[PDB]
Amino acid sequence: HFKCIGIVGTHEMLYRWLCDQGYEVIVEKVPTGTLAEIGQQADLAVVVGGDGNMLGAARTLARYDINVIGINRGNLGFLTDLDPDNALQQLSDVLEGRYISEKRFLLEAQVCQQDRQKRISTAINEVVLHPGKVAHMIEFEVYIDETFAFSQRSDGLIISTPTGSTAYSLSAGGPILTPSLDAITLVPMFPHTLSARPLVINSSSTIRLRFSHRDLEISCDSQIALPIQEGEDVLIRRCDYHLNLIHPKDYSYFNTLSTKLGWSKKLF
Amino acid sequence: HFKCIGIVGHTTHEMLYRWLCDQGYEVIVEQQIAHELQLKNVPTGTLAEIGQQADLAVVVGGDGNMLGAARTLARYDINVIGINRGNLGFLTDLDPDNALQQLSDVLEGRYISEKRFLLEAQVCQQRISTAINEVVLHPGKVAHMIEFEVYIDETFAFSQRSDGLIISTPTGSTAYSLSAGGPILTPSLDAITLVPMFPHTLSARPLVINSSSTIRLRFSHDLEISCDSQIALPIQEGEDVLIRRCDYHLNLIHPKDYSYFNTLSTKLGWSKKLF
Repeated sequence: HFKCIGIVGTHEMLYRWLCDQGYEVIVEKVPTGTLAEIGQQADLAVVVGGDGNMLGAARTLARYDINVIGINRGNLGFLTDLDPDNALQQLSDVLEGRYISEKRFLLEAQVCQQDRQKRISTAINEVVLHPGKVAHMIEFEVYIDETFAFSQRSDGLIISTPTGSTAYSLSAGGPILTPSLDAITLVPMFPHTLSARPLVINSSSTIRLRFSHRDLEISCDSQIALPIQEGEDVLIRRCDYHLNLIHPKDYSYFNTLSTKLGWSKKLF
Repeated sequence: HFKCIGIVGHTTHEMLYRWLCDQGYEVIVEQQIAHELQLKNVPTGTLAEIGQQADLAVVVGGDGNMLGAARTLARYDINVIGINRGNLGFLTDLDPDNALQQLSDVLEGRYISEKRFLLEAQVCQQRISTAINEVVLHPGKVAHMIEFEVYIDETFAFSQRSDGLIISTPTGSTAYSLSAGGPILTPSLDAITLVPMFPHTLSARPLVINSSSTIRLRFSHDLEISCDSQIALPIQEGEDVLIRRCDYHLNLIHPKDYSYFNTLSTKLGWSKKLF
């Protein structure tokens, strides 16, 4: 069972039913808090508003010992299970201890000058290396676990988690990775080498990107881009914390995947 | 220190045998290849006997020969090293023009150990094969469409109309799967990939799952399963196919200077250092 529930992001209805059930509730006219304070104080965070603000919530809430469940606003998401009409019924089951866990790992991207960290961001979806101004070709060397792997001339590079594999990565031709796979995918953006193909590596591996000495940036989950100045390199690795995501007992990842991508669900 | 060395895989064979014997090793040669090379006064054993008793098997003749050997050798506590046909392989590390020098280093204990998992296919009536690269579901008639349901860890996932389905290990991901548009998986990853073969659904994409997951294929009441380079095996009406990771792994050993990414980039023509 859970003690303290946070509501983050029906919004009026949720608070009232939870109070009536005996739970301490903290919300973003009444205990209130910042997202990080809710992460700190609550055992369960209910996020309102589909995959969109769940993404923003996720990066902070991943830092805490807190379970996270999302209530979408009508249509299926990968991170948001509850439909508003069935919300209370399912949330009731979850509160009784009846739920599925789906830990989602995150990426940490550092811009480094030798050993000095200059900039840092995190991503639940992807990190994208790209030029300052788009469609212009760039060159980079990829090192995996500090060993030279290959170089590339391209529009850039997408490094995606399993969570991110159905997002931008998928639109760039990447493979789908099941949500808890211990893997990271590197997906080139329009490579000059026609034999280039997405590469899937162990999520325990580190990726170092190096650049010519003579305007590059990285974007993490489409947050504001981090500049990469001359002589700097990028280090990407798995974060040492994950998003504790939970789902109702009738959750089926493959049902969600097939439904969102328009795959056949026909039986003979 | 290895004591008993098997030579497996169907002129390089003879050089190896003579050299290893000169070095004082107990050498045994796979029975079929000894007879095929028409060898004289050379001791032989079955591939299984070699797998269960030798410390090391040296596989001659490139990646193709390694596939056949590996399905038996994987079952056992034996180290396995391969000699390529000249050009690099993904499974065979040794250059036949420098095999004696390279193997010498390995025999002195300079090597890195790596485990490769295999797939097991079961044809279920509520028959088995294994594969180190891939299991391919397809019809008897090439370029004919088939329909099938896919379950992953027994949960219904999707149906497909296509020419078939490739289920590949990380080892197989550079093989048939790659030609079919699949991703490259680093050889040690605990993952398998499902790659559709010309699916009618244009949003179908390669899917990568945990190697601890099972896959079940269900059909309408001429379907076949092909594992690596083995003959196609018929699926009778009413039968489902179940695919899972084998309980045993190939104990591959590599020269100390082995670099997966160097082999990958060389074989696929990817660019090397720039700066």
